[PDB]
Amino acid sequence: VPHKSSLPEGIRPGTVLRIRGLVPPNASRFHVNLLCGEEQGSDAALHFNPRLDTSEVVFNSKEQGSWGREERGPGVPFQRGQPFEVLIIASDDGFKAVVGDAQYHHFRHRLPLARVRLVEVGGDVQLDSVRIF
Ligand SMILES: CC(=O)N[C@@H]1[C@@H](O[C@@H]2O[C@H](CO)[C@H](O)[C@H](O)[C@H]2O)[C@H](O)[C@@H](CO)O[C@H]1O
Repeated sequence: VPHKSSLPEGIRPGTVLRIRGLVPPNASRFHVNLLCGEEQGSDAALHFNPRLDTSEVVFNSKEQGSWGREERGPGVPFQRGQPFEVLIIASDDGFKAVVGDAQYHHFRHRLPLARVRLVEVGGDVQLDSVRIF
């Protein structure tokens, strides 16, 4: 099961996305997206993309079909066959990514928070819960 849900209340500084899930034993990669529209080709304010196949975690945004400049977090705090907890925290200047007990990365806004409309979680991931606070 992939997660996809609209955000009718929008997201402001202090919005927290909590993702609890599991990386499958033969997983390659999964993703967390904050989209600015409802259909697949919409702009992405955030594309959070742990890649176990290439051993990296890529951050990026997407506008008018074009991926912006990639960012990467320090190491890979995900492991095949192991559960995880990710917090995506919105502030005025960006998104704070929290993995496990550690501040993992800070992704500064490319698109204004007011444009975020949808959260999507999918790929090689099994989900326990996806919550917006
Ligand atoms: C168009 C393309 O293949 N781009 C390459 C990157 O792969 C894409 O990365 C974006 C995020 O930036 C998405 O994760 C998308 O699903 C990927 O296909 C790739 O990460 C980089 C590595 O240097 O090369 C791009 O050319």
